[PDB]
Amino acid sequence: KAPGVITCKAAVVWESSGPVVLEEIRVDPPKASEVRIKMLCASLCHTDVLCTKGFPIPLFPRIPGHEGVGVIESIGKDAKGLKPGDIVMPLYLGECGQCLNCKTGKTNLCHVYPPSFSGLMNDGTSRMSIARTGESIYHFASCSTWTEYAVADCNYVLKINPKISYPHASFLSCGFTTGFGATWRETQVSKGSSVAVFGIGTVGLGVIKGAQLQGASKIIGVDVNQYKAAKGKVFGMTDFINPKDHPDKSVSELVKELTHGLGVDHCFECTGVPSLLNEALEASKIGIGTVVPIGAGGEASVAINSLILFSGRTLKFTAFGGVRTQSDLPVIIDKCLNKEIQLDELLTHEIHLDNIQEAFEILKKPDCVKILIKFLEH
Amino acid sequence: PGVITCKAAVVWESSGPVVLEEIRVDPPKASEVRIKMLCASLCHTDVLCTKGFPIPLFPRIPGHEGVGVIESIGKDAKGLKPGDIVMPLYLGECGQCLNCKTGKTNLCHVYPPSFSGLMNDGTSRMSIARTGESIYHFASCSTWTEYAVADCNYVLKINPKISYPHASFLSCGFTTGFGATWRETQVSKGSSVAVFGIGTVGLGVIKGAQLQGASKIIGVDVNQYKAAKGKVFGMTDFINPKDHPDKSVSELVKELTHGLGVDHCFECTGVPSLLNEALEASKIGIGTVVPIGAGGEASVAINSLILFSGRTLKFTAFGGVRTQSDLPVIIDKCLNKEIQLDELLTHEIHLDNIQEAFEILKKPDCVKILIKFLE
Ligand SMILES: [Zn+2]
Ligand SMILES: [Zn+2]
Ligand SMILES: [Zn+2]
Ligand SMILES: [Zn+2]
Repeated sequence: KAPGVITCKAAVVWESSGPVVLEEIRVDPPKASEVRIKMLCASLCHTDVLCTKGFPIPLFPRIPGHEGVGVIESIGKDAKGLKPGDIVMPLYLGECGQCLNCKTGKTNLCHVYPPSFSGLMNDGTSRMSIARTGESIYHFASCSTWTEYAVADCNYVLKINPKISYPHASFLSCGFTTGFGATWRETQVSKGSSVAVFGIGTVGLGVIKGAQLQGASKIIGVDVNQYKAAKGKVFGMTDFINPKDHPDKSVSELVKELTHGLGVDHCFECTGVPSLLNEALEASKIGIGTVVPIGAGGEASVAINSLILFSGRTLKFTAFGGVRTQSDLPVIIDKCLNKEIQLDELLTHEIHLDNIQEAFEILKKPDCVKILIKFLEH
Repeated sequence: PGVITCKAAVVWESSGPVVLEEIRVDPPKASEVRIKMLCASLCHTDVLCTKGFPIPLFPRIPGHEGVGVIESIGKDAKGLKPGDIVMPLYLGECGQCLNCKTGKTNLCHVYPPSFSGLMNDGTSRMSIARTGESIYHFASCSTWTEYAVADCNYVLKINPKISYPHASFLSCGFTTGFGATWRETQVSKGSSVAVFGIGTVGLGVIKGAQLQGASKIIGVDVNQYKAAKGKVFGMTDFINPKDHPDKSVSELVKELTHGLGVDHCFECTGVPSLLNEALEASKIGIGTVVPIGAGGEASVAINSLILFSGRTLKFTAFGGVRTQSDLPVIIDKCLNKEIQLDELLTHEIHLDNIQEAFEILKKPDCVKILIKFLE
């Protein structure tokens, strides 16, 4: 009777740009409006690298990770229908549906459930401890995933179909879903339009497969790596551009060559490199172009050419690709049940949490796209 | 069609003085018309011209805001006539190019803004009488001259019943602010707008948002004179940033917006500090920001955290006003007295007294200066 304290393993980082030590932690039971999760899958992202380097807010010790999927192990009072056994996916932000921003239908940034950055629960305390010393550990985003057990608020999790493959649901927790949703929530790629995707990572592959299903004629993929060029061709990419092959020319005028000088209709910057947002703007059409800066950079500011302010383009800032976690997100997950979008080519590497120090150097490999973290039940 | 010899305001070197010179105006060749200037105005772009911006070209005749009557036409000129009243356009509207067909922008492909100071010939129609030295013009047509030769596709046939000191004012400044309230971001009924900088571009936005049905029109300025002119055009709230040193402009705007912000924010100053404040004063996920004014600097700094706020940053040129499709409508709303531009006029000078216009523009009670010519 009544759930209790859970002890398990987790990935913990103690300093900025420091090592990720696997620690024996102590997870408290879930209190009011909270649920406890047993992790099934996890994944990496550049955001997780920013978390280990103190960006945006340096909080330590921390259990990184935000991409993942799990099963409800225990619930508190007022779990809003959530029960043990439900396969849930952590959310970057909820959707009450009744706030001023949710009723407009033009944004996914709910006023009641915004993204979290305190690294703690709503009551200012942490559910997770160090089983040896007792130091409370900050979680990440709204729920850490690089841990065997985690506690999260019931409004920051989404109950999903028990049929979806658990690696697939993890790849839909952040990267691919953000790139997919950006092609019809922030800016709407119409039939027979030009689209240039800067950086063909898991976020870029979502935009490519996104622009195809909407009917984009030209889908330009601009990445440093030939290894990722082939994986873009499978999701519907029409043209490819490599900045190394032409050092005298910039990426902006390289896209302007394949588009008859006009540029593309929608640019999706997915790398976060500071020099590339200015190239994304110049790559879009004059007057009717649109740029969606999806990639996140590690520095506090971003510079834009002052003459672009006269170019009449549209700079649509975004979070989670504009996907509404309660309205639009379940629509994307069922598209892998019908396999309209198929996410098998995303997985390239696989590790277990015991070798999570390995994952940071694995993501540096040129042939790397997605890293899946599994948990051995022992 | 002869060769007229008239006066003109001439800059001779970077950051130098502007002096009157007896010039000579060549006849208009093909696809050209030449105008007898009725009156003129000036703004910050003309101050930037004397200092060598964008491209330093000297000797030059500055001035771009004005209105005149066509005096000599060269055919292949889209059917204009002597006796028509024209105003110079900063850019053009073709009508058949892919951007004009789109209807979402005024930045036409065929007639973009020029930065050469000469005609399509590469030669100028204006030269000094004594020295015969050829003089660059400004934008697509110089205005601080009694006679100027411009391309026919860069002038607009306007309703001759409009007043001259009003058509010149509606060639740059007021329309850029007025047109930005529906061409760049559609200010809906019951919405909230915030104007950063209540100059005269801010007065265009304020009167623009009022006719669009905006509930709260918040103005931000450190000058009580601009605040008074602001309420005249329909400003509902005023925020003097110097009244609160321990608060930012965005925080003060949030206090008047139930902590959310405004729907439409219009950055009319150009200082880099206020661009990040314009984004911060807009609404989360549904706010839009329009950077109208320029700072003449290299880049513009934006906070990385703003990239997640779901806000819309809409760049603009001439306030999104299409030179041939939207500007005649704005002249109608001023002809039908829907807009009152009488409070825009503040000072008056003659062309012979052009050097004083640069010192008048720095007066705090100054709004728009009117430059008149002799017969
Ligand atoms: Zn991620
Ligand atoms: Zn909501
Ligand atoms: Zn002007
Ligand atoms: Zn055109």
